[PDB]
Amino acid sequence: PSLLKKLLLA
Amino acid sequence: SLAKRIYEAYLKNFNMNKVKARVILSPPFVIHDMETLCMAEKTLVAKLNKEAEVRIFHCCQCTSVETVTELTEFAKAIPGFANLDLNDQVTLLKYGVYEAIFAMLSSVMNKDGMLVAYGNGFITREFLKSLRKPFCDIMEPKFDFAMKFNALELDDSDISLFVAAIICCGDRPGLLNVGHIEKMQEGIVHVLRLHLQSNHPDDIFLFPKLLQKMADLRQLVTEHAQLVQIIKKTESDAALHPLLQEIYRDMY
Ligand SMILES: CCC(CC)c1nn(-c2ccc(F)cc2)c2nc(CCOCc3nc(-c4ccccc4)oc3C)cc(C(=O)O)c12
Repeated sequence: PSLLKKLLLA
Repeated sequence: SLAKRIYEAYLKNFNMNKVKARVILSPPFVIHDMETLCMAEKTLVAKLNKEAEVRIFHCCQCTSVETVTELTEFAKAIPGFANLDLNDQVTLLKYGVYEAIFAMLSSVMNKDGMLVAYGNGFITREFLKSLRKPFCDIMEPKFDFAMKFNALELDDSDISLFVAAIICCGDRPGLLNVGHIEKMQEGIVHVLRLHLQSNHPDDIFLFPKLLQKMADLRQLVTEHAQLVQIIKKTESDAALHPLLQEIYRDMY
């Protein structure tokens, strides 16, 4: 995915 | 109520704010030459042999990575943001964070320098100007922006709504549901307009002044990303943090 995506997911 | 929820999310999620910065700026260690830069590094970032400019560059990157995490949690707390398509949330954060970062950095800046390292240091504007090209060219436009932004005398309740409006921006490239985001922004901007009229009854143009500052911030970030690219391709030892590489990748 992406690091931003990870950040947005809790 | 929307205004209160956004302000509480701002107070909860950002370690530094304008009141805390003003309390400190009235004892931070002052970085004003190579000697004091070295002493601050030994005390405040003991982990890090490279050129002084690249060491500062890496400290700056680390600061920005922390602020992106704070902005992500703040955004999740903006009413309606978590109802958006996750891909659109990413796009909003990708294009919004650096406009938000430079708006909020103004809170820790004065004409002589700026707070760094969680309020424990103060780096002078002249020292930054004294660095070798291209690093001496990075912060001066940010100081210019902040001097004018601070002249508006916003407080944290104003800034929290301004930052929410920056994030909730319907015209970012690549948005899937432009209509939902435009609607969400219209409500935030409406609450910002009403808030400015109550909090700043003496400045009848403050709302259109702030609209102009978001356009100035977009241009400031575009020019900043061009400096990021000049460094990435010419500077031998200036490795980009992967999160910031993701953010700058395909942004203008
Ligand atoms: C152009 C390349 C990018 C890196 C991808 C960059 N380059 N530079 C940059 C570098 C060298 C300088 F000389 C001046 C600015 C930067 N600056 C900031 C503000 C960060 O502001 C908070 C701050 N913290 C410190 C600090 C200093 C010593 C110890 C601890 C903290 O210094 C400052 C300005 C943000 C960025 C950013 O795109 O993310 C950035």
